[PDB]
Amino acid sequence: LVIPPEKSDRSIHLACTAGIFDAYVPPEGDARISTERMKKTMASQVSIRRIKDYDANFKIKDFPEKAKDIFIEAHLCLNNSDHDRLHTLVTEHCFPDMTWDIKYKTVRWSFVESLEPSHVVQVRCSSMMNQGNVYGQITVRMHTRQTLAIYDRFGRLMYGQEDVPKDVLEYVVFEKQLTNPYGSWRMHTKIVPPWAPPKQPILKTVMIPGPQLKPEEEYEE
Amino acid sequence: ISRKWEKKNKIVYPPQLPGEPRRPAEIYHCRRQIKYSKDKMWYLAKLIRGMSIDQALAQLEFNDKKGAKIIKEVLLEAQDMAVRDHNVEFRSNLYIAESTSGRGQCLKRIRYHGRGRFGIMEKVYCHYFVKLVEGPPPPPEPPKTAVAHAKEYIQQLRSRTIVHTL
Amino acid sequence: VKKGFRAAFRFQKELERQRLLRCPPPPVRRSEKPNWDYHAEIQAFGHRLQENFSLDLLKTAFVNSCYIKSEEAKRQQLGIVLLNLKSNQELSEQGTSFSQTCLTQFLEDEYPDMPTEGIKNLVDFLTGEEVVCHVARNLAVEQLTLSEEFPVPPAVLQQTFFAVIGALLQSSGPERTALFIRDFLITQMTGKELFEMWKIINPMGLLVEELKKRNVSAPESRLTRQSGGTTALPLYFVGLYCDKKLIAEGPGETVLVAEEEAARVALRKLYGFTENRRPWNYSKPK
Amino acid sequence: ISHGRVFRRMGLGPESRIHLLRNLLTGLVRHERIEAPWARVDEMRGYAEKLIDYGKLGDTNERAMRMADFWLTEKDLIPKLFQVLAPRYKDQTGGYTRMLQIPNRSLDRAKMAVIEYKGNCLPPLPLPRRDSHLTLLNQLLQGLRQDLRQSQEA
Amino acid sequence: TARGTPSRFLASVLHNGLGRYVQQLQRLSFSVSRDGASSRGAREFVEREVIDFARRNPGVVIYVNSRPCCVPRVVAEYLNGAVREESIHCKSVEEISTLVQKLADQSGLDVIRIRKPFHTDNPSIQGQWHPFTNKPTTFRGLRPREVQDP
Amino acid sequence: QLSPTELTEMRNDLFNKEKARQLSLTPRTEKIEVKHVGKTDPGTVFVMNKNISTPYSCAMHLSEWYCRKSILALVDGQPWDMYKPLTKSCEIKFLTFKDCDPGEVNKAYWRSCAMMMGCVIERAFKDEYMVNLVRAPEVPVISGAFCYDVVLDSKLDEWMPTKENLRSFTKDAHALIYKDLPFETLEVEAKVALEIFQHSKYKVDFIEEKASQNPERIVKLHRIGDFIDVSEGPLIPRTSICFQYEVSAVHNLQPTQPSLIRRFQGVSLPVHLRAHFTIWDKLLERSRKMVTED
Amino acid sequence: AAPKNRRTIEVNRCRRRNPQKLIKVKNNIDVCPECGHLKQKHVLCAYCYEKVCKETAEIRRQIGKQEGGPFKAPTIETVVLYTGETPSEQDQGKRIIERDRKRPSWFTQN
Amino acid sequence: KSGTWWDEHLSEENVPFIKQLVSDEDKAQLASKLCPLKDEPWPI
Ligand SMILES: [Mg+2]
Ligand SMILES: [Mg+2]
Ligand SMILES: [Zn+2]
Repeated sequence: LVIPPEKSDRSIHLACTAGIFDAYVPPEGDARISTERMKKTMASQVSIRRIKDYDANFKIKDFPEKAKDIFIEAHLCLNNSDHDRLHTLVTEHCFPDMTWDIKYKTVRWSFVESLEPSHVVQVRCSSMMNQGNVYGQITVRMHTRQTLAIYDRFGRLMYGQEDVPKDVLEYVVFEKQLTNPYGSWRMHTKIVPPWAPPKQPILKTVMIPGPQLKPEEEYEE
Repeated sequence: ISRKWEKKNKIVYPPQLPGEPRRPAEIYHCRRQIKYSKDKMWYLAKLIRGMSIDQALAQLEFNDKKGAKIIKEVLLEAQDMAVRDHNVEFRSNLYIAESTSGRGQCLKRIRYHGRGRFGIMEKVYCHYFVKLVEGPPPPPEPPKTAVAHAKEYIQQLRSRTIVHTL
Repeated sequence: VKKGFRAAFRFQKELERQRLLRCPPPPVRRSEKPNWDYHAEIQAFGHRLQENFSLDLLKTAFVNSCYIKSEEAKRQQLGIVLLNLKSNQELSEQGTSFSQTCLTQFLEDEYPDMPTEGIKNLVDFLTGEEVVCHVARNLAVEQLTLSEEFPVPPAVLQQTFFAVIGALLQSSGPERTALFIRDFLITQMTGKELFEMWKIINPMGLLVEELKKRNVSAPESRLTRQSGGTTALPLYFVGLYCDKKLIAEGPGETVLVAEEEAARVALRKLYGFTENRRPWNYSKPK
Repeated sequence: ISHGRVFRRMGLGPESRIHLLRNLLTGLVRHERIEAPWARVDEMRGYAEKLIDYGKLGDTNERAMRMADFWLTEKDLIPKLFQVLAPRYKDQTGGYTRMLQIPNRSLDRAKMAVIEYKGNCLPPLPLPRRDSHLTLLNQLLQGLRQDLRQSQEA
Repeated sequence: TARGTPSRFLASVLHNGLGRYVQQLQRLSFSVSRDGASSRGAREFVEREVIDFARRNPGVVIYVNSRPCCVPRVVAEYLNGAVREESIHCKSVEEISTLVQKLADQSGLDVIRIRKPFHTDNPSIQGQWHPFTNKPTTFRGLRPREVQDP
Repeated sequence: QLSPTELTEMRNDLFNKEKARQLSLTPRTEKIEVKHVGKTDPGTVFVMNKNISTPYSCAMHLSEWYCRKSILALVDGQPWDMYKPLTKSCEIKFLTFKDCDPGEVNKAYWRSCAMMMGCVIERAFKDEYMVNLVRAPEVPVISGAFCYDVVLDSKLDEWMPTKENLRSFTKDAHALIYKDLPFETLEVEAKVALEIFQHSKYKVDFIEEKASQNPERIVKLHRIGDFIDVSEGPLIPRTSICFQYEVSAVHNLQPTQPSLIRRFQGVSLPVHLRAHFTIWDKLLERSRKMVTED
Repeated sequence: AAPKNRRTIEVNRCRRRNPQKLIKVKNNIDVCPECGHLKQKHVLCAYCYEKVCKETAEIRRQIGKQEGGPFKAPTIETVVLYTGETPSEQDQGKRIIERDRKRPSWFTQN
Repeated sequence: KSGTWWDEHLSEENVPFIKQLVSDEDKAQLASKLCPLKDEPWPI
């Protein structure tokens, strides 16, 4: 399945990339705050220009408000499994990660408040004409309070709590297809900082099995 | 053919209420087109009904029938699937709720007889179905005691009316 | 594949019957189903009962508080006063009181020897949820009842039924209402025994007190008949004797059971609830 | 009726039975541990015990040599019997072999047994071991034993 | 047959007729096609018969619904909750009148086997028979071959 | 003072109250990592819930065989009840009656059988007579019988139990076994234990001794059904482990001048080590002899 | 002799589901203390026995290399020596089969 | 629930001891009955 038939004039039309062009590493201790700066900004300004080229009426100031709307509405589709609307809000790279693990689970998610306004941390563009397509990725930082309660196939509470809101600091990356006349801005992926605090524990206990040794084999620590 | 047994692990129940009793997990697994007789397979499926997952596995490991190895193979992958994909906490906290065999798609072959005569030989296949329910195995029914019979007999005497009159 | 359409259609109808039987649909209010005109249904309700109800009062009798509070919640949710709907609380109280006093008068006149405790228990049974709900359901009261929840809760149904009695009381008066209570509540005693409606404990103790009130000697228990004494199916007839005169006799599977049953038989004779007592007179009052 | 019939009916008859048993015994002397159907190992175990007694007579005993020549189809094993196996059991009067039941054979579910000459150089079989003397039951009996011995000396 | 079908005892709805008689038929729902030939007799019944039938039975709410249908039907509902659907396909106006009048007189109970052609809650007025009803008593209630004062 | 029935209701309420308190200390569902160090299933790690998950829950993750055969747990080299919640990330091993050295398991079963005797003795005498529980002396298993020192009413100072009476106690013990009651454990501070056992003088003195031994003055409490007592160490999971159980003899300890302490004695074997009728009778005979703890 | 009538499923169920025909539950299954796998009380553990056989096979292949042909059985005793060990005083005069692995713990030197 | 026999759980040391113990009691029991007439016999 990796490649379609050979020597075929028709090719697969991809609408997104598989990864981030230049991964934005957030400064350590950014949660606490809740020369190189110019160099990164200049790279953003250059890339912003090629974004305003294809779409003249683009405003960086308006995006963080739009980014929040896309983010909230995308997560609300998970509550009612509105996959048809979700594809318009997220890319093909994000859609599997969001829905695959909850196919037979009930997700109750809600947006409570936004602690800090969203800030466009980085803006970058792809290499011109990868295969005739140019993409624009805008990394955004979100600090908001959310509530999540996941239930299993049998309606039993599996993760989180349904009424206790907790703080979330996550840098959502968006991506748009500039060349496409009908392309739009769509949640592309998420940056997980290495210093990010560990997620809340699950409810059930788990056992990690040891090595399954054949008779000839012997157990070595 | 029908493949309804595999679609029963896709039923998503609504979230339970705070005061409702915790619903036991139910796992449906089956193996299709086993080269073995359903009549012979029934005895092995009959053996482990109502048993705990660990007791059923022990009984099948020391059985000499060919179906025992196949059923043990099905029970193990069902046990793994229960904890991995169905949110079962303890792998040992499972019991055989249902276990039965079904007829598969079979093939016909010629069996030769003397005097130029023949018979039609069937190459038999079967299915095996198992349902695993979370929780301890339900206790067996205590033998009906003498007190129960005497109570039942007097009950029938007391429900006895004058028939064919006012 | 065979030509034709009729056989397929006929089979589709049966496939829908079996599908429905396997998965019976949740019950819904008769008002939500087709062929329903509330105003027409209200008028027929009175005509069936041969009662000249006031359509204004009768409609209010069916309105319950739960239906009003929920109706307002839906209005607020839709962002939509014109809902000044009067509940049946007032009518229910009037009907409930009248029914209890009316039933107490009917029962006191019929059985003058029953004490107040007995008559109260009979009135409580006749006006209870089980008896009232049974009568209300079989008179189309549930179909006309406006409630928040379906099936109508038993307490709500009982409240609505007595509201209808209150509406009749204002419309036609006490005499006309007394007949309604006689025809639909008093009838519920037709074949039922005294102690099937009035649940008592220790009948012998109650009997001893009654005979003291009547200045009669305490009853002496004696074995009148006996069969199968040593078997698993004995028969005992225990007779209660006052001054060496039989007042009651009762059978039982044991001497204790037979003795207690004899006391109940003695109580039934004392109060006038014997199985062979004069039946209730339902003839038109002269 | 088979009252008092101590020998089994195997192979293609009386001769084939001896040849079947002889092949098992020859393999046992070479390898010192073999696995075979339980009934066949049980029948051969008697011969394996008596072979050592003939080996103890010595290689100069003409009767012992003829017996060994018949029962050992591989002639390199006859020196082993007289010079390796028989000296090893010089200080024993019996119990030269141990026979244990192993899981049923995979193909035909035949009851299986492993037999070996004691004192071999091979990895030891997982012999069945009795419960430790330190268990609850064994400690209660040890006290009972101690008590009785104390009462007898008094 | 009786063994292959259910049965019940003769009974009434809320002791009907004891204090007063209440007609059990509560609602009638007709479905008559405007143009269907099978509904010819049902159309003729709605023009002259249904109006006079309603005057006589003011406790029955009749719902006439004219809609395209190949099989006209009448649905009768009773106070006890029973629902009966009766076809009037190709029936004459006289046949329909007879059917509608039959529905008006029925109680709504299941039309199944009735075990007894009578019912009563007080079958006995003098005391139901028991083995001692006609037996004489004996002095001191002594049993047969029983020595007294031993 | 409180009636006997009310005394249990008070003690159970205090026991239940302290249990609920310790559970609230747990912050949500903290996770501990328990590594399996047994010979079999080597390297198995259990990610369990702190202060809720017990060793029995770890056995449930493995197989039913662990649950049935495991009588006691060895947590970081220390014997640990199967139903005692684990408090930290640690190493865990499971002990059975048939281990090469089941000395610790023998003591646990040996202590538990004595506690079951105390339960029946307290509830066996008529309400008229007063039964005062003293202690469960630690006697070696090789002694032949487990003993439990009890002080009876002054009225029963010349009374010695009859054979039918001894059989009456045994039938009560077997009723406790048939009920299959778990051994619930609670490690509480001396202050909490002293409040539960205030009415009993012997327990107060006994509680004080155990608290003094440990720097933190925490005492181990155990409950079966409605009977609460103080123990010397970890116990077995359930009373259904016992199969053969009989109280053999009641001895009057000397000196009798201060108080007449009556030493009730019994012998028992679990299901896993049940003995033959003939062998069992020989054990009953030796159990009837007086044992002198050393 | 042929069947005079067809046998009903009701009759056949009584024959097939008779307790004699059913599989009996085994009460002699226990856990192996050494490995933890299941075993029967009177039968050796399958897992442990296989482990012993695998080592026995390895040693036998080494014996073959030393013998280097058929009809070459030794006239002296044999001792298996693993890496890091040398012949003892009692191992003198015995053929030494060297195994290129560490001595298994269950295999005790003698 | 698994069946058991007399020396199932006995160790190597206890099997000889139990055999000797029960054997001696049998012999002692038989020897104690060798004088029937001195042990309150029934009327002859
Ligand atoms: Mg031919
Ligand atoms: Mg043969
Ligand atoms: Zn093993």
